Amino acid sequence: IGYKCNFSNEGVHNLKIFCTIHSYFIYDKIRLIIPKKSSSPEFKILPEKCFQKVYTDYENRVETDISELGLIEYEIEENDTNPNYNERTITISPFSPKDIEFFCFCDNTEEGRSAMVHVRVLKYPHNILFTNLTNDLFTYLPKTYNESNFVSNVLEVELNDGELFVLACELINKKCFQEGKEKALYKSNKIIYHKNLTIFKAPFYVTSKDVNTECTCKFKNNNYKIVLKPKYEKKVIHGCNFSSNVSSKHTFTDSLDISLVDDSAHISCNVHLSEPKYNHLVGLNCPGDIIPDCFFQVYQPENIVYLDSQINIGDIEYYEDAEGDDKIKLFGIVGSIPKTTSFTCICKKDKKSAYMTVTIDSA
Amino acid sequence: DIVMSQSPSSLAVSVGEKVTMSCKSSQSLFYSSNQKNYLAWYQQKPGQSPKLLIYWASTRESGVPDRFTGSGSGTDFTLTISSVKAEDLAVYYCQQYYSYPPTFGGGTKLEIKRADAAPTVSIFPPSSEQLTSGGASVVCFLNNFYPKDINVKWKIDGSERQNGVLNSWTDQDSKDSTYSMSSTLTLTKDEYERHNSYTCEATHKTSTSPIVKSFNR
Amino acid sequence: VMLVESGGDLVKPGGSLKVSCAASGFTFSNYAMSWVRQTPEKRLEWVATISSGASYTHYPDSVKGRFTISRDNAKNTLYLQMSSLRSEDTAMYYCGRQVNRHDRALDAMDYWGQGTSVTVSPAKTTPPSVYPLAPGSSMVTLGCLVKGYFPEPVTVTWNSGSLSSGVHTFPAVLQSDLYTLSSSVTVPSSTWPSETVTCNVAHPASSTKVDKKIVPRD
Ligand SMILES: *[C@@H]1O[C@H](CO)[C@@H](O[C@@H]2O[C@H](CO)[C@@H](O[C@@H]3O[C@H](CO[C@H]4O[C@H](CO)[C@@H](O)[C@H](O)[C@@H]4O)[C@@H](O)[C@H](O)[C@@H]3O)[C@H](O)[C@H]2NC(C)=O)[C@H](O)[C@H]1NC(C)=O
Ligand SMILES: *[C@@H]1O[C@H](CO)[C@@H](O[C@@H]2O[C@H](CO)[C@@H](O)[C@H](O)[C@H]2NC(C)=O)[C@H](O)[C@H]1NC(C)=O
Ligand SMILES: *[C@@H]1O[C@H](CO)[C@@H](O)[C@H](O)[C@H]1NC(C)=O
Ligand SMILES: *[C@@H]1O[C@H](CO)[C@@H](O)[C@H](O)[C@H]1NC(C)=O
Repeated sequence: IGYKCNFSNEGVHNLKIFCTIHSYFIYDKIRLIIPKKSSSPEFKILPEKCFQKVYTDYENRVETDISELGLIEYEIEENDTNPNYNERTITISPFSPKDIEFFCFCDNTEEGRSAMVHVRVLKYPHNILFTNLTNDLFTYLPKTYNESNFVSNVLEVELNDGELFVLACELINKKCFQEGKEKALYKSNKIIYHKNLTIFKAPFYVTSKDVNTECTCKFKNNNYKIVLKPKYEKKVIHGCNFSSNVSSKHTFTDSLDISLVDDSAHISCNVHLSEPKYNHLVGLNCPGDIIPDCFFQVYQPENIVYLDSQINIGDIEYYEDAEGDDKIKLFGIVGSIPKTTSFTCICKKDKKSAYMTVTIDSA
Repeated sequence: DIVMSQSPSSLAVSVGEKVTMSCKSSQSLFYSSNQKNYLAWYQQKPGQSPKLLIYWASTRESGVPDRFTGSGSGTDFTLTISSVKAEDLAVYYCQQYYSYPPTFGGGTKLEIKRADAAPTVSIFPPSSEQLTSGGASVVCFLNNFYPKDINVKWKIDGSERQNGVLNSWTDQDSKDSTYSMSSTLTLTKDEYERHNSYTCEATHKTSTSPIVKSFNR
Repeated sequence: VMLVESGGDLVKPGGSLKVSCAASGFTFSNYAMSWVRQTPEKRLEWVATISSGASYTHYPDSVKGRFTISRDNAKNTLYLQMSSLRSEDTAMYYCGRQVNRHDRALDAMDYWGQGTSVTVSPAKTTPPSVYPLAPGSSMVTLGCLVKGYFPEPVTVTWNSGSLSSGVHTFPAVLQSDLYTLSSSVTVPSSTWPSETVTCNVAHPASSTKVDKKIVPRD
């Protein structure tokens, strides 16, 4: 969602612990805490303008400016306006066609919690589809389907699992990529608008094959129309079906009706996984109160922690839905994990409490 | 909603001369940006599947001889061939793909020039087996001639009849470019013995006098 | 590249039928497919097209609703469900493949199938009646007669497919509600009647044990 590294003691990390980011994120803010007036006893940033000039290797830190690396379309604002802390920010574009990395550092005085800064950008795993109908030339040499690809002012386009759609429209069109046209809508994870250049992130888990969304952009007195639709594929959900109803659009691995068991036994529902590379969906369907907040804040195994904090993988999308009183929370995962980890979520209805433990292996 | 008027319908051309065809369009088929005419031409060889030859109304596809050349722009479209071969006796359709639905033309058959030949008539009496179960049909064969035009009339003890007649024409043969026609008069067993003289006349350009053929029971 | 069709069969006016189309020699999921039919007047007409991911589908306004296109990428098969058929719907159906050299949803068909014949007539499926044709009372010319059969087609061969010396298989014609067809062959005078003269006939959906030779009687 958003990456933040605390260099004050108010957050999780305190500065009076390192920040490593190995991800591929797209058009997002990066906040950096730095107190200056309050107290800077030899407290510096290395170099002084880190977001403008930043070194390349910790074994030999040489001076290198941002414009001499290979990054595309960035934004570096350095605000010193907040009365509590000072902020440093930068935005990342996905059009980067290489894997580049850098290092920054910070020094203290009093054994004052020295922290290290390491960030590496990844070229987007899937591919992106550009359509620059507006007259504006780009040297990115991407896949661009211009005016000609429309069949009588309409464009039908299917998206594989996890692709991005790019649309250049300097003209202001409302309800863009949020008003579906059929009975169900093609729910996107991320829709953002910079320089009115549209972006649609295709989710990995959908419900019905007949879902769609629209945008009615205009160009040279002509109303063109783009319709999105997913390449459908039904996937099982690893987890436990607790709701008694059988007519559902979701398919669970483990299943048990929590309403028909006895009150004397609070049984569990364990789930284990062991593959080299992962691409599965994990969740549960609980008719009762789900505690804690799953799956963004799962319960620690044998304490409340963040989900991404234990898996150490940025590619974790979250999906939610309900069918009457049935509450269905889940999440997807892609990529090998660093170390074998575990976590639990809990479902509770009236005088019944079931626990769903999940274990994910590294090898 | 897109009318493709093909003309002409038939086309008798010599072996090796320049042939020209047209495909009329009810609307313009040209994107100004891309500068390409949305149209395609096809070839359906006799008793075979139609195959694509020219897309964009100008360029050929991989596997098409150089003799073929598409041409035209806007609505008037022309297709020209150079040195015609012998199995090129196909029906050529032109399809549009500017807007749904993709409509097709009526096609243009390709008649081959040929040195006119006389027909080979041959009459056949009903077989003994057909007679046993209440059936009697006389089949007159005219297997090889040129050109297609021919008229066969029946004689039955002097009477001219046309009721139970049945006709079939094969298309231009790829083996020698000669046409073929079959005639059949169907009648009940009882009516067969009522008469005895049966004649299959044949009118053609090759002979001023009619080509008759008779048999008597 | 190969495209095999299947499912051609007669059906009473108003019934339904499902046909198939197999693919070979290319990646199925990368190309869009389509069907095209041909009336008895050899007039072509588009019937349905489906995209690679089987989400965007188009039909002409004449057959909307009753015809259902569908594809299964796992099996490399293309299906077309025809419902509530009419006299007009009888034709020869091909499953051509759209070209994707241009990234346009609508394009021409590079490779076509061979076709499969569907029939709408409410006529009873009747086996044929083969009769020999020999002359009574210079080169020999023999013939074979097939009358009283339904429906088309019927395959004729001479001496088990080993005779192509001037063989003419005339097209069939409809008398009332029964088809009729004949075939001819010109052989040298020396051959007949000393050589074998087998007329082989075959009929789909029906059984056909008929290899009647021509007898030179009277
Ligand atoms: C959208 O992208 C399209 C990509 O296909 C662009 O299509 C290209 O548009 C230009 C300009 O209209 C065309 O170039 C013109 O061609 C004509 C015809 O002469 C020859 O052109 C090419 C040259 O290689 C050749 O392939 C043809 O067979 C002709 O022999 C010239 O007379 C013009 O001066 C000009 O060169 C391209 O042909 C056309 N297609 C391709 C594949 O480039 C389209 O322009 C884009 N539209 C927008 C609004 O951005
Ligand atoms: C949209 O993307 C296209 C991609 O083709 C770009 O069009 C360029 O158009 C000029 C016109 O002279 C060509 O010289 C370039 O070669 C084209 N680019 C490429 C990559 O081929 C352009 O970036 C965008 N705008 C338009 C109007 O096409
Ligand atoms: C783009 O258009 C949207 C329309 O909703 C508007 O909110 C936004 O301010 C525009 N500009 C940018 C840079 O996104
Ligand atoms: C949900 O779980 C219950 C457990 O009793 C099971 O009966 C039902 O089939 C499950 N629903 C689905 C869609 O699998």
